[PDB]
Amino acid sequence: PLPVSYSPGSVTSTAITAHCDVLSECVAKADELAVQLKTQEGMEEFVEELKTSATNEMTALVKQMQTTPLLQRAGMHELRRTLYYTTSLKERDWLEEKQYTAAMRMLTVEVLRRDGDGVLSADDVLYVTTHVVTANFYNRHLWNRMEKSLLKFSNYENIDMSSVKAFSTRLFKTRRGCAKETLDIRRKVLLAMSRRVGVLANDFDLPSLLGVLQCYTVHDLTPFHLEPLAIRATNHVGDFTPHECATLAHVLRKWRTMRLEVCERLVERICTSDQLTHHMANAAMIAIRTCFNQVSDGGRNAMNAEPTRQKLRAMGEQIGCRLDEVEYPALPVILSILDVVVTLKIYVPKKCLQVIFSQANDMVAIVMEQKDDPITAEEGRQLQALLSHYGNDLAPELSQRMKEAFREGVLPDEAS
Amino acid sequence: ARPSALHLIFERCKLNLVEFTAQDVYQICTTAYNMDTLGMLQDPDFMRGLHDAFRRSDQTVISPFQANLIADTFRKVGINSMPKEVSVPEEDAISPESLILVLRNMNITKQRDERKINEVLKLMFPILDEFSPTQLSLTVTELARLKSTNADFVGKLAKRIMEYNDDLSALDISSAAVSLAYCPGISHNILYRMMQIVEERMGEFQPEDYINVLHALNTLGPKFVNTFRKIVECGLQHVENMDAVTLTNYMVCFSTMDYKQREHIDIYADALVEVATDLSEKDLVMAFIALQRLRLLSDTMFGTMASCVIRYAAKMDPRNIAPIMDICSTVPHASDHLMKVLMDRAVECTRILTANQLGDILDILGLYPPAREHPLVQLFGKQARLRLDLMGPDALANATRGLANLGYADPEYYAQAAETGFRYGFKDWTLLEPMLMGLSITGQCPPTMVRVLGSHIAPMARSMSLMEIERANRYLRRLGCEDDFVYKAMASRVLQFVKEVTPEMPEDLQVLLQRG
Amino acid sequence: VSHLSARNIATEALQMKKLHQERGGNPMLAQQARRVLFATSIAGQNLDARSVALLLNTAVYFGMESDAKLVRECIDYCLKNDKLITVDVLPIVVTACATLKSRDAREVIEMQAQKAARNAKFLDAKDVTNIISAFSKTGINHEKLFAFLSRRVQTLARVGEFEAAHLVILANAFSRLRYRDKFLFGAIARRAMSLRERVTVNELVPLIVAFSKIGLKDPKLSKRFATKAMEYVDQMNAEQVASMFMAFAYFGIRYDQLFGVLTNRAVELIDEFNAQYISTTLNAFQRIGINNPELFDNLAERALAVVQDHDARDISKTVTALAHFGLKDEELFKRLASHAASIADQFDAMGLVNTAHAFARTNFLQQDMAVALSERSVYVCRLLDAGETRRLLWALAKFQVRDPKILTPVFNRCLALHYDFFADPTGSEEIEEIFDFYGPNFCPPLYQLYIS
Amino acid sequence: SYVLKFLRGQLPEDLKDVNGALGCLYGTLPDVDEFGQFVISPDVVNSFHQFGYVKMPIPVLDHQQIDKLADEVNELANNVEHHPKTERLYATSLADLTGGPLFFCQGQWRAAWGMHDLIYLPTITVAASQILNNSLVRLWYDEVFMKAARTGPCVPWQQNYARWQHTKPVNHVTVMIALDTMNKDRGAPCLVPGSHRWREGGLLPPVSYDPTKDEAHQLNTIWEIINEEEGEMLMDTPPVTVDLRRGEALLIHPLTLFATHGNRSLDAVRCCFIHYMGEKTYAVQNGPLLPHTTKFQADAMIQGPFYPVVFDPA
RNA sequence: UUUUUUUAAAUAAUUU
RNA sequence: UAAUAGAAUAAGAUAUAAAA
Repeated sequence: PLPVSYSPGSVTSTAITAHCDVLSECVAKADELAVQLKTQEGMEEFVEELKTSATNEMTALVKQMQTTPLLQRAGMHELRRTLYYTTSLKERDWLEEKQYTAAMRMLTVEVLRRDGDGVLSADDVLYVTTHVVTANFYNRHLWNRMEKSLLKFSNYENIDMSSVKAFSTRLFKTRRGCAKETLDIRRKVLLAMSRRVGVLANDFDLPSLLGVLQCYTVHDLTPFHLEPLAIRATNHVGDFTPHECATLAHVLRKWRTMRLEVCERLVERICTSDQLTHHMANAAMIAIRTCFNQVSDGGRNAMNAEPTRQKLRAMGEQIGCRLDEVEYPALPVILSILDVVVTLKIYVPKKCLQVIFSQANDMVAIVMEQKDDPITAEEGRQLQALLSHYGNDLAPELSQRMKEAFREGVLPDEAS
Repeated sequence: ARPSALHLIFERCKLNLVEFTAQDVYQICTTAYNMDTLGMLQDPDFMRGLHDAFRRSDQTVISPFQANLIADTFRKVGINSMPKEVSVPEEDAISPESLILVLRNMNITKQRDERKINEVLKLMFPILDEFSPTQLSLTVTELARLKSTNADFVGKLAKRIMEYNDDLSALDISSAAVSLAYCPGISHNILYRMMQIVEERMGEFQPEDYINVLHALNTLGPKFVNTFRKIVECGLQHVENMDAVTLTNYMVCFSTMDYKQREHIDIYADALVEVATDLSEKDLVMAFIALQRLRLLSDTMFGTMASCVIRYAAKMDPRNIAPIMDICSTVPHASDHLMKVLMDRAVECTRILTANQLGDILDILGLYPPAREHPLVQLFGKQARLRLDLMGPDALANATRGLANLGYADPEYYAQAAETGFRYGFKDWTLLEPMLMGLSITGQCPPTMVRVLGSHIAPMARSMSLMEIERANRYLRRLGCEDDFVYKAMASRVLQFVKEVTPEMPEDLQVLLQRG
Repeated sequence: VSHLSARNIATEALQMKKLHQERGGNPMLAQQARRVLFATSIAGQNLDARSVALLLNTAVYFGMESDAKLVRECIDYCLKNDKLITVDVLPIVVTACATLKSRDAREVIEMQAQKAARNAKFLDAKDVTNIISAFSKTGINHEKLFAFLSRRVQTLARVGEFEAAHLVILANAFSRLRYRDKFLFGAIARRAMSLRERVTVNELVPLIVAFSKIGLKDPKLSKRFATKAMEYVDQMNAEQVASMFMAFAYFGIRYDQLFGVLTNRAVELIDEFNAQYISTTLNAFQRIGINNPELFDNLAERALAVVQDHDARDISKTVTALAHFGLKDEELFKRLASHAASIADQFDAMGLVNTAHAFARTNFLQQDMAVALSERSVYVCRLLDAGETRRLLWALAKFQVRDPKILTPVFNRCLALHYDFFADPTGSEEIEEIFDFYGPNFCPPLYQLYIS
Repeated sequence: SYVLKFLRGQLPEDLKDVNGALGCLYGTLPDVDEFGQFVISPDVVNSFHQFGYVKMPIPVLDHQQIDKLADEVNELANNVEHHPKTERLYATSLADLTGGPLFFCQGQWRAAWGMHDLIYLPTITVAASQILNNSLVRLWYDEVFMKAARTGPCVPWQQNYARWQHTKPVNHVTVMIALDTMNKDRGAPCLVPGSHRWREGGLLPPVSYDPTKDEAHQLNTIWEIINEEEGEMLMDTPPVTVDLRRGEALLIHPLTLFATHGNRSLDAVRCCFIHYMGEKTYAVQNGPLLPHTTKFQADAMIQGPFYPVVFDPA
């Protein structure tokens, strides 16, 4: 019989199973305490004792993996969970740098040896890549081999549902602080499984249909194979919460799918919210502009161009009337909303205008006074011109303060 | 010859067996650079060991220039060395002095880092008040040397510097003025106020202050011409005794400002050419250029300047051959000797001239009568054929026009030039005429080439004048184009500017009229 | 060479690269440039961004890897001074870092990608083509940058600001990235149609090749390309004839009036055919499906005199094409088998499997090639698909190979991909052949999976 | 085939396929009739054949070349950004991705420029051919040793021919070149005169290697493998340590006892070995002599791309 | 013959 | 003890995929 060494990715159980189970129990207890908060010194004492136990367990495991030939004899799923726990306990700040590197180097060596043997299945490649790039652990040969093997699109065909969702969520959550070098390989994961997700279009939950879409759009990826995923969402509006509708509008705009008929339903669902915020109002205004830009005055339906325009303006005013409940975090939000309303000639009541200008007054005053904390000069010019167009009686303080800001020179330039 | 104790110390230093601090290596390098009695620079196995000692020591003890000097004295021998980069201070190491030292280290040792500049600036802002007046000027100078784009912080620093106008001296005022003028994005209000402050305290200025102010005004531009006025009035009483570099800067500012009061220009030029013999190569070149641009090269002017420049004509820099070559043109004065020496120098350095410089030289010598009977035409033809891959449209047009005007005959070169010009289309008629001129020397070209040439020239016939129409027709007939759309396009323009045919009309035009 | 500063060294390195990649590969210029660039350092001298980028590009082009000093110093400079790398020297840096695969190279490529994404609206005719080609050299998947660049290309091409060379570069750059956009390629085709006579044959063939490779499935432009190419046949070279053969096999539509003239011109220049041209023509004929014995005999005869010129790819393609059509040439097959035995270490992952299967399908067994390919299979087992692994295993079973050191890797690979291994119907017969030889004793788990 | 326009000038994936020598260190190899300049004096040959070792009178490399070679050795052990073409190496101390106080590399002539060029260096290959009775000489393999500062270990007594038992005849020589100045306090080579002719050209039993012990015992383990007569010859001629400059070379017999000291200076120490082998050399077993190399059968002559012929007396 | 866009978006789930 | 700057420039095949 041939000495094959193929172990299932998800029998041949060693002490690694027991060590990982102990780590699982400690992590579960710590998370249970963290949830039980919602006696801080007491819970931090218990966290200290649990992290001491976890550190002792991982020290014993790394000593065993160094001294005796355990990695070759162990299966493959144990390797997967060992990689998971080594890469996860570092983010929780329970491991030191030296021990973390010592474990990861030998895990990488074993994975490289098994790749050389050819046992690495079509799912283990995705798992290892996802759980290595997000930790930003660098090894030249491992990264190059994984990137080269992720271009065999034929292998990645029958991935399970849970594997798809877990990889997508793991890539999605840790996107802010990723180093630049990690970005590109990230994309090569999402497109490896793009066809499977595209075929999997009719099985995703309505909430997930948004998670996958966002995970793809944040990594500036809009593959063709994912086209039905969006279309179903357009046909399933009304099951989304109002806050989700703004994100849906942005996504549909970025997939070249946003049209008038879906825009009407999105605006309607936006207006059904109890109380609006900056996000939904800004998204609604952007959608109204991008749908108003799409009418041709000399096309096939040119004679129908003007009424449609009117309709858009009407559905703008519904949003425009309720513009005082929101709280603007930054000036560009106010400036975008006002540019949209002015250019498209939506009528807005004076009360919301006064609220908008009074809100902007505090921000410009803080910028002027503190001077220690980034309102550019062109944005300030635009705000001044908008206030002048709508009349300076709305906010007399803002005009004088704003002119004085121009006179002194607190506001920097765009070049700087 | 190394005696026993000297040899043993040499061996101990050779084996990296002695721990050396930065101070000791600096002292040894200073001794070596000062005196060469023991042959320190002549033992590679000794300076290699000293370099290994330097790498593994703490270089933060010594000043930045001491580290730069050790690096330079190791580079001179043949060892590639670079002092270590300084880390940004963290936590309580924060202080104005360390934040200035970071910039100074990056300045002297030539290790520019935009990320470290941005980090340092983001941490010096809160304590800007604690800074002393001299530290503000030092920071302004350092940021001006590093070509930082953060003009907002430089403006803030400049405002805080102006607030202490009384404390600062003339040298500090001039340094602040020039360092502000060098920053590109500085707001014009702060610039106006700084030039206003420079406008007063005018009598206190020294020659270094004059040089700094003139440099700043040359950098700024015509918009501050008024201030420059008070400068030329101020120096009207010292003009009979000034440094040659100062008068050269005056001429540069006169040319840049487009000054129009001619009496000051004439007086200053007359004072300059008295002591022009003291100028360096670069300053001599710029005095010549500025005098040319102001229309002041009379006979004695040109004679004196050429006599002064013929000294450096033997070893001219490649970047300085073309400007004086241009100045020798457009003037009705005899410059045969300067031309001959410059052509010889150009021949000497024919393997280091870039594509643009070669094109410029060939263009300038294109119409020169004595330049046809010289080896330069053949040498430059071979060089241009080699360099056709590195030539842009302007360089291609310049070189091809210069070679065609010089009588250089080489069909392969002109065919290759036509192909390279077909790679990127000809935007203008002046960029396309040299190709036709070159191809018409031989008189034959492959039919595909002439077809593409006709396709290119056809749209451009709508705006060219009558002389251009005649020249294009002559070139096309020489090449032998059969395409009718071209001839038709050339015909129409001719009519618009000339109504209908007449017996008086030139025969060629009348033929052009027949759309052959 | 000592009196030359770094700027002159950069200029001369660019000159040497331009002379070598265009006018011949003289093994003298390459070695002189290697020797000169092996003893240069950007240390202690102030240099512009363009000169450093030129030095990095000309060093990397001549074989210098990411371990060399010059490369390390240039990469460090490109990392530290990022705003000095304007949109003029971005393509040089990206092209240089394309083949280097390390941490710093990845970071630099990502930073330049974001910079070109932000300034995609202010580029002109030269910059769009240069940047898109440079980003096509490296393998990157920044879709948003591609969309912005395509939009700018359309806006520029509406007014007519592209030449024939620009069109070829843009078409190849956008086809290499697998960016399927119908409007952009329509605009490029319309710009070429407006150019009319300014596109010659040398600037026409790559256009058709790229337009076929992208695979737009638009039969309106394929016919126009065929009609335009029909007039230019008499001027074509042999390499161009093979290129249009491959291109119009890629298109997939049958144009008999064009194929006949192409065949006549190919027969006319039979003495100028190398092995590469013959392999390309036979692969194109295999793909399109037409069976033309008259040209096939001449191609096989000309392939017999250039046996020593055959590469691994050419041998693989020629043997597979000959085996598909059922052509028997015992001398050519024997010589190709011997040559493949000589260069067995040049086969890639899939070329080896294709060659072995093509040789095994016809009844031609030779120990010289069999042993070499079986031994070489160990280093390419790990880069195989399920169907390719099945084909390799069947070919190996036909060669009667029983060495466990050879059979363990392929059995491991086929066990790791068992689902796709047993879900391909077209190979089902092959499966029943394979276990007819080895039997249930060899790898029992695979047998248990087979029974289910 | 068709090589892309931006990949025309590249080198093969491994430098083994490169026929000849690149011009990196000393330019191009001299002509056929220009190989007589690098001949060595007969007295050096006699000294080698008598002592079992000898030092070349002239340094074989200029100081710039030694600097470049030291840079290559430094880059071969990066341990953060691993060396490209690391998979082209017979063995490495960084296979565990951790390294240590001693870095040893083999078969690096297929990995970096200059190291490949050093093999075809005329001054050493002509001398080695003269030692090998004027025959074609083929590279056996290279080796690089790098010892860290203040903690570098020492390799105890060994015989080179003890590692080459798979090769049938005794026809070899070793050339060792110093990439840094060496002395008894940093990795100096210590050899026993007249030891290559002790056991009738036989191999002494291997020494016992016990790490984590002082250098004195490691170098004193010699009294355990020798017999009484070898002890007397040792007493008459105790082992001699040889000082080497930044470029000096040393020829060693395959059968002479050989050791290197520890490193107690303040910087790492580097040295390089290259083993050269004669034409009339056969194998003993069936299979590859080195990992992933062409396999031989029975008593087959040793050739191929993996053992290139570096010099030919014709 | 022509049809393209401008958010800080953060709610998937698991023992891998 | 140590501080002076100039140039504007384009090469081109990796063995895949459904609708005005």
